[PDB]
Amino acid sequence: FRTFPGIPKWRKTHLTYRIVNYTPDLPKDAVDSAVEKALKVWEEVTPLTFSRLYEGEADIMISFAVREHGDFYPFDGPGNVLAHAYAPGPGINGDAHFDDDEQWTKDTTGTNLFLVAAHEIGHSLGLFHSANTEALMYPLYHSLTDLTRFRLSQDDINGIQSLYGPPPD
Amino acid sequence: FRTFPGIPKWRKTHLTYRIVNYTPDLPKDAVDSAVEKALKVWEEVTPLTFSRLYEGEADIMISFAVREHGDFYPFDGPGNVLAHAYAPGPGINGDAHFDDDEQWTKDTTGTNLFLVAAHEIGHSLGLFHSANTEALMYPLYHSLTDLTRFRLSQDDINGIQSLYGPPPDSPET
Ligand SMILES: COc1ccc(S(=O)(=O)N2CC(C)(C)CN(S(=O)(=O)c3ccc(OC)cc3)C2C(=O)NO)cc1
Ligand SMILES: [Ca+2]
Ligand SMILES: [Ca+2]
Ligand SMILES: [Ca+2]
Ligand SMILES: [Ca+2]
Ligand SMILES: [Ca+2]
Ligand SMILES: [Ca+2]
Ligand SMILES: [Zn+2]
Ligand SMILES: [Zn+2]
Ligand SMILES: [Zn+2]
Ligand SMILES: [Zn+2]
Repeated sequence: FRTFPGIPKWRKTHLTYRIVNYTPDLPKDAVDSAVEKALKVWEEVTPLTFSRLYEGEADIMISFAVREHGDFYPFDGPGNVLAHAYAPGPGINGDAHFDDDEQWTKDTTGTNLFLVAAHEIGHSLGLFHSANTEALMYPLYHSLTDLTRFRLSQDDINGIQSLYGPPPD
Repeated sequence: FRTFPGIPKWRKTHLTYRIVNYTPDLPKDAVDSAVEKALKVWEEVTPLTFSRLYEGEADIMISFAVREHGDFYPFDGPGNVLAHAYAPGPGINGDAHFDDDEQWTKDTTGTNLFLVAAHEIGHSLGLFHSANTEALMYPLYHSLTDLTRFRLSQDDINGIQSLYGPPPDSPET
């Protein structure tokens, strides 16, 4: 697994999240679930907890964009870059953006929102890419068995635990 | 009645529109419905017709935004600027952006999406801010606790018809 240089990690245990907008591809509720499960998978292996904001600046701001949005790294159209997120920090950091030029799906018939969201939140928490092919942080993300047989690899667990530790309670 | 500097218009009579993303404030078909009705307002008084695209580039790309969102003018936040649209033309021209930091609503409890959208798609069709106080194109979001009976003012109609003219099937007073 890999951790960014000078291991930037959140100082606090509890983090807030906000879903800024919604994609036309899926029902709003499907988006919420994909995100809730994406956060759930990291939450159950570390002492981190999450709560949701509907206004104000949350630590992890989540949105869907196309091409040039509010940053210096515009999206590239359908395929290739599917989404990108920022390492721990104030402001733009921690935030995760998803490319709407992709077809976000509930299953594996387009770009599965769950698989990719879990990976991106990885970035938001301090994790960089892993060289292990079976790890969630391997830049293949949606190219996995999906949650029928999906399971965080011990590599992902080791990587996030090197930053925040295992669950105490 | 006031128009844009240069006076741009659309050469095509039929325009396409697309809802790029959705607001967490309202359910999906509610947003859609406020947009159809905002387009109907201008159709009734001109020979302009509209169609909805679900992919690709439509003339009027409609989206909800917050602060820096990829164009020349960032949204301020929970207040003041509620939305902004671009004059007719290619690219970002003719598009409408709605400040999501506002509480979009189907009624008068927050910021009525229909009311503002009708004002914006005025901009997307070539109208600028009016001087008349009773005109939709006047830049004042009204604190009217009445909205059930909506009508385009005569100077809105006078403005949009000087760019496109009256409907072919409508008799004139
Ligand atoms: C290019 O033509 C435009 C000129 C100014 C603006 S603006 O975004 O700067 N803003 C200027 C002003 C603060 C004077 C009023 N509001 S608004 O958001 O509060 C507004 C929005 C809808 C509305 O519908 C009744 C009335 C006011 C608008 C504006 O004009 N938007 O277009 C937008 C388009
Ligand atoms: Ca942030
Ligand atoms: Ca892409
Ligand atoms: Ca999409
Ligand atoms: Ca356009
Ligand atoms: Ca505002
Ligand atoms: Ca809102
Ligand atoms: Zn981005
Ligand atoms: Zn990645
Ligand atoms: Zn804008
Ligand atoms: Zn205006």
